[PDB]
Amino acid sequence: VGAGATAMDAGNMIKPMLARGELRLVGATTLDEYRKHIEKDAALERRFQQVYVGEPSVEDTIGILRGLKDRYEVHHGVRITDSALVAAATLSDRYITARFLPDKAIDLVDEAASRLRMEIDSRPVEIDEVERLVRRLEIEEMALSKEEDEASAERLAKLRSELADQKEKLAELTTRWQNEKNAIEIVRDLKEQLEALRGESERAERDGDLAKAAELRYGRIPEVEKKLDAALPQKEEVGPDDIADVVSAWTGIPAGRLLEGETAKLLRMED
Amino acid sequence: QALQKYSTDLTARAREGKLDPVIGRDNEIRRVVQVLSRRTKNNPVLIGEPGVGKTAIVEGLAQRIVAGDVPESLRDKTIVALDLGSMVAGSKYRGEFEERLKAVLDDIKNSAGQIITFIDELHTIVGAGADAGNMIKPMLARGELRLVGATTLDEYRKHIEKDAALERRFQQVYVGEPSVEDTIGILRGLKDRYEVHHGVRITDSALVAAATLSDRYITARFLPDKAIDLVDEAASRLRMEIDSRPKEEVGPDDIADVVSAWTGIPAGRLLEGETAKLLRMEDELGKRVIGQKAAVTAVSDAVRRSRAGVSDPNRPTGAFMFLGPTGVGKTELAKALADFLFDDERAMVRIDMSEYGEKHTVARLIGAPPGYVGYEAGGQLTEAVRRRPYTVVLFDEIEKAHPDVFDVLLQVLDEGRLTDGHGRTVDFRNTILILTSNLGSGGSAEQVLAAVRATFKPEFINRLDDVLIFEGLNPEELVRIVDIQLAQLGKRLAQRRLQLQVSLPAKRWLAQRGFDPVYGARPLRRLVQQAIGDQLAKMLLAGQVHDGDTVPVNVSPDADSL
Amino acid sequence: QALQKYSTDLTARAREGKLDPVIGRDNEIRRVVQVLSRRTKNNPVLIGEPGVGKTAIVEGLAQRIVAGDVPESLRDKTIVALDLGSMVRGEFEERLKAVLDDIKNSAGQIITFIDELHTIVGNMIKPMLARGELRLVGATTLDEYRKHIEKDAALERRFQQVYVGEPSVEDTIGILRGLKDRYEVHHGVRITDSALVAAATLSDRYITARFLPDKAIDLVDEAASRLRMEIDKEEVGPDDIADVVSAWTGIPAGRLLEGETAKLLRMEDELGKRVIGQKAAVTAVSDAVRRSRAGVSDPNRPTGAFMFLGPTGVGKTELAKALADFLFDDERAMVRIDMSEYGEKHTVARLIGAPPGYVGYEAGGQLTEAVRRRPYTVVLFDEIEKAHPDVFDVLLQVLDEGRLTDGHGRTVDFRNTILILTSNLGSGGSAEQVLAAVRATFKPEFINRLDDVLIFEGLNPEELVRIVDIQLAQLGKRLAQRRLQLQVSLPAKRWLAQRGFDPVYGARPLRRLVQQAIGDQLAKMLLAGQVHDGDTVPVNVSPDADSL
Amino acid sequence: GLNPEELVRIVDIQLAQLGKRLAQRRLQLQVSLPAKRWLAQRGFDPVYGARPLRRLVQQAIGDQLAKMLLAGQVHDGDTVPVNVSPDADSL
Ligand SMILES: Nc1ncnc2c1ncn2[C@@H]1O[C@H](COP(=O)(O)OP(=O)(O)OP(O)(O)=S)[C@@H](O)[C@H]1O
Ligand SMILES: Nc1ncnc2c1ncn2[C@@H]1O[C@H](COP(=O)(O)OP(=O)(O)OP(O)(O)=S)[C@@H](O)[C@H]1O
Ligand SMILES: Nc1ncnc2c1ncn2[C@@H]1O[C@H](COP(=O)(O)OP(=O)(O)OP(O)(O)=S)[C@@H](O)[C@H]1O
Ligand SMILES: Nc1ncnc2c1ncn2[C@@H]1O[C@H](COP(=O)(O)OP(=O)(O)O)[C@@H](O)[C@H]1O
Repeated sequence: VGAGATAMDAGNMIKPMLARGELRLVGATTLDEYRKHIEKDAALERRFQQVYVGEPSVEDTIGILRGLKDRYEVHHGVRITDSALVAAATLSDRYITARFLPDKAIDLVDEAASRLRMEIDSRPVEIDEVERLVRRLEIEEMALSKEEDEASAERLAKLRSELADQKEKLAELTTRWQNEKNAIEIVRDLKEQLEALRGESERAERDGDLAKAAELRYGRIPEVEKKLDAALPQKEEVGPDDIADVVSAWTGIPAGRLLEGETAKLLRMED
Repeated sequence: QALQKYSTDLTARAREGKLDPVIGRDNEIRRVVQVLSRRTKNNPVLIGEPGVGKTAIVEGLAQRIVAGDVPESLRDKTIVALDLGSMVAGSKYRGEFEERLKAVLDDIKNSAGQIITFIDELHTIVGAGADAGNMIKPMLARGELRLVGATTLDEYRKHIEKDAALERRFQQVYVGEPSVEDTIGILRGLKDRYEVHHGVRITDSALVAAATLSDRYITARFLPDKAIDLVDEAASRLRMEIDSRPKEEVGPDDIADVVSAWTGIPAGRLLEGETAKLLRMEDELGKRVIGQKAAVTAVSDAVRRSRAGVSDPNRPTGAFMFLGPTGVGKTELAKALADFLFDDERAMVRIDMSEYGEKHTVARLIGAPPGYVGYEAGGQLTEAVRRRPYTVVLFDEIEKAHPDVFDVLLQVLDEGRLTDGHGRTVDFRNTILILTSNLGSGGSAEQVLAAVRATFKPEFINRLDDVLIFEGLNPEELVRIVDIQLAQLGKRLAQRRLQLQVSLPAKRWLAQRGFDPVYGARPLRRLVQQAIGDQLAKMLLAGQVHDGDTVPVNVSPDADSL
Repeated sequence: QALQKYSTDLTARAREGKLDPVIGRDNEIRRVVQVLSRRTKNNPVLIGEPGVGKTAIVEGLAQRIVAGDVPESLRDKTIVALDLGSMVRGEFEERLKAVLDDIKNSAGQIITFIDELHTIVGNMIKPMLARGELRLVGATTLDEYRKHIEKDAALERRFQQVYVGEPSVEDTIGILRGLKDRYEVHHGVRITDSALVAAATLSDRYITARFLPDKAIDLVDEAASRLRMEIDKEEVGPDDIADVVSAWTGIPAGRLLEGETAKLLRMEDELGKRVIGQKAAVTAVSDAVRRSRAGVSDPNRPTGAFMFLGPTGVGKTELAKALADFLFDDERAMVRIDMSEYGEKHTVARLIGAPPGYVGYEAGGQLTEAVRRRPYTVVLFDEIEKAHPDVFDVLLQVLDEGRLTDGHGRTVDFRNTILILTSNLGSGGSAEQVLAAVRATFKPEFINRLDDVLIFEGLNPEELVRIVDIQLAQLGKRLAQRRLQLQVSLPAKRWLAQRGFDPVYGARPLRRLVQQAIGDQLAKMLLAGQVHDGDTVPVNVSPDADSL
Repeated sequence: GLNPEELVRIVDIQLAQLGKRLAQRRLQLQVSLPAKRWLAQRGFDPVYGARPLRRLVQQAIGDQLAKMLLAGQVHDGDTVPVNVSPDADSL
């Protein structure tokens, strides 16, 4: 509208060419400004046809995501599960009641993938924060100790307790992480072994070794597969709960899955 | 040479060590990073009430980048402090700000995605128009520039949320204020900077006392800087006391000295002299109120508890309601109290409940709702108490206002809360509410303690403290009452040099006439006036009296004479 | 030093002494140098009325600098002023950029100084300021600062206020007597402490527009210059300044003297110059006002609470109009509020206006909003007998404690006002039943706190000639545009009495009755001829009416 | 409403609050079961709920504690034990 002014002279030089259809001029503008700037100038608005674009539903947002679930999966070196897509397309409509559907859904998936890639970095979350906190309490107890005062006696006696009882949890989280990191050698090593068993069944059938054919098909190979299954799990691709963690960190409504840290608190709420 | 005269380098500034050592807030830095590392629409905006450290997070991110503690795709990005005050400033022509903005954008997008940008107070981005701060909107929603921002709640809502199609390209990071423990941590972290600036020393007890007082007495600003300002103020005052004046470190009571030097609250640890005055209270208050030994002890004990350190910090400093016969000294006791702990009789806030016999007249002490005549003016009582948060509220003769005004005090008491028109909140936590009455009128203590019950409600009588009953005027002590009145009169006779020689029989006849059993000592000041002041006025402008003469009085058989 | 053409220095010219020493106000300097020595929220701002010494304090600090007494942190740091009326649409921001860049590349702590910066603040100095390289010391007034630095600022978090209200009489006297020799060589006449103190007190009391430290110097220098020009008396004195104050305000040098004895002794016919007869009432009221300001009555009471009633048209109001004229120097001061609409129970809230948010709130009450401004009025109360017996409670509260409460929440003060409760009771009784009716109708104890309750004595059938005579002396001024004089004749003048009294509204019509007659009966002669500006215009009493 | 058996725990809670508020001046109390049950025995008049108990705690402990505290002899640190008497309770 106001291309160059000083008294209207510019911005309507294309008003003559529009009518004869010389130029085609496809354009897209928001809805609460088409009646704030253009509609005020109904001499020019007349040359425009409107194509109302309604917001899609969850069923179509799921499809949009399923199609777009490659660019992010590539830009970040991670993988994405379809459960994440569905859970995002549902929670983004249930909770974030301020924006519209095709976008507030994609944002959750994108942030989840970004966080996951940031965790394949040196250390995962919930341990880096504890070690930073331990270093803080250390640098604090070191400089509060040299207090030629008396009011610092009972104030420092608890800081030692807190430092020790957070360092304990640091060491425990460290040990559990080392366990879970050393667990992905066997489960997979067996396969490194299970693949060897598949080569063995190949060669059993090469040599006419029927006796080994089934011993590998119904014995060794499936037995190794069953060994991996052993106990059903109670971190290389996003899941339908990192979405919940993002929707909890933003619009601080808590919507996780009660990750065993507080279910005792809920069952204790009365007392 | 485009973003060289419209921008500095915050990263190089942090490399030169000239920034402050942020302490804590790892959650928000991690959130800002995992937002700034997205694929499209990567622009976080730090939101939160003003003063809580919305820039400190950005300096923290800069320091972390310089130190090298960030993920793989965030190293060596050199965040830039952009500014628009020096782009829209000098331009008087058509299309001149556009060339500068386009030069800046072009210089950004020529280099690779390693010029992460930072506009502070970006509520100054919607103007510049006359089609400005709007051409910059295609680049935003494609991940070309990063544009870390920082804006207050109010300015955000007022300036951006009116432009929805632009607010979409942003992400909010609610930076809530920290608690007392985190504040103590931050203060202990920053201690050394001030300890070096001012050549003094600062004690950890002083830091703790600052972080605790700045939360209980200044309830209009926010913590992470509301606390630091006190430490700075006290360090500066100690420096000035050291210099220019021919046991050199701040203490945990200098902070109380500051936080009492403004806001008027006497918060402290009972420095000397003050304790002598408090111990010497019942008698020091007796020189203005004779009798009522039961009441003075109660108010004195209230003040004693409140200032000694044993009293619920969230409830008023007392909510007494004393009532009794007419003309006994209730309002006068309240005024004498206010004169005791202020030495300013006109520094209390008395409201006359005798006016509020009408229902709707309550609006004077509350305000009016949004959309009505007097809205931006506020409420009388709330305005008077929002400043001077140490007064002595009074409710003269609260028996007239029909039983609806009793439903505002009902929650003024027991919490010290009140909400005016604008939706604000005020604190009555360190005032002394006092509300007289005249129930009874002759009846015994068990005939007036029925009037109280049948007039008010249980939910009300349960709120306020002891219901003091006032005795009747003893027929003897009126001599001392007349003594007080003559002392006040002599004090009025000080511009001249007159004195009085009041005789004992004159004083006796005075205390004898004008104390009728139904109205107490009320018809005494007017009698003193009409029997001394006017008689002297007719006797001074017409000679025969001059300043210096120790005027005596007589007990002539008729009305009193000189 | 590249663009130092919109900036003046304070330490350079201090190295010569072209400034004035600022003895006094040594607290403010310490406060300022303390604020400027912090780490955050430095660079204070001086807040006070105009011509109070804002520039005086900063110059005193500059001189203490050039001498050297402050902490060595602030030592060896100069100051530079700025004038904004030289910068000012556009290019003001360009020159702002130039000067700010100059300060920035100066690479030091060269303090600035920006007078009345409420025209500057905007967003161009905050990125410069929240970095710690420049130090600006500004100044403005209180309400103005409350305007430009509170609504559109968001910057008040980096500005520290400093208050300088006003010096007192004793202080500006010291200021004057310090700043005396400079003029004794500029003109050079002589100076007297009597003249100095007279200037101070008289300016403070009567020049109620400007303020003290510059107001006193203005008058002193003006009188000195006038007495140097007069040689076209080698000293200045109290009269030598009272003459100037009289020439300035309009009030002559006479009344500008002792205001107790020579005033309370003027309660004589100076009233009777406007009122006629009723000398008893004038004497009673004069005694009441004399004894009231003695200095022994209680400090919370109206300056007078008397009432007068009886026959109308005798000049009941005229007494009050002359009374306010003599005391408060104006007859457009009394405020008449009729007690007629106040015959209903609810309408008593009209003269206050109770709630915020109801019909009458912004207009305020009839009584208070006309008293809280001009707290020197003389309130009148017509037909006090018809007012409902609830306003009398308000009146009680007035004349039992000199304060009242409006609806806005304010407190109005009544300790130096005068109440007057007119009426019309006593139509049949002379002095016997009028007092009984006044006792019975009103509450007989409310009357006790009143002063004398005098009744105006009727007009003598002879003593209408005096009122009509003042009337004629007045109307003689009417046709001063053509200098046509007028005639007098006892038959004609007394002819007005028996035909203009009409004893139900005194001499209400006695102005119009005669003015329309004489004026519009001669107005045709004044266009045809028959008169010129020496003619007595002899008007006579024709057989029936007043022709010429 | 409340039962006299339920006010004992309320007394415990009020005393915990008062001790936590006193820990700012590094004091604490040692209350004997005589006084602990005496206070609840003064939780009378089952019409005003449980606020009378709070005003009682104030009137019976806080005034005397302040009176001692600002008159020396109770210098910061050492704890004071409260012990019941025939009618009131002394420190
Ligand atoms: N976590 C923190 N670590 C160190 N200093 C902090 C921290 N939080 C706040 N501060 C200090 O507290 C003050 C806060 O100032 P800023 O955060 O710069 O103001 P702001 O947060 O931008 O608020 P506005 O909107 O600009 S008024 C500064 O002195 C900071 O150094
Ligand atoms: N013990 C006392 N000491 C000093 N003055 C007293 C005492 N008892 C009464 N008076 C005087 O009695 C007069 C009335 O006191 P007020 O307190 O103002 O009346 P009041 O208590 O408000 O009674 P009501 O119900 O409001 S009329 C004042 O002049 C007091 O000085
Ligand atoms: N304590 C003082 N010592 C010496 N001179 C003073 C003192 N106070 C005031 N003055 C003189 O009174 C004059 C006051 O004028 P200004 O300094 O312009 O006033 P201001 O404080 O700047 O406020 P404005 O702008 O005039 S309303 C100065 O010229 C001083 O010479
Ligand atoms: N005593 C008087 N002295 C001078 N003028 C008087 C006197 N009595 C009456 N008047 C004249 O009467 C006019 C109107 O009388 P006024 O007092 O206004 O009426 P009312 O007394 O009924 O209120 C005055 O303007 C004045 O001209």
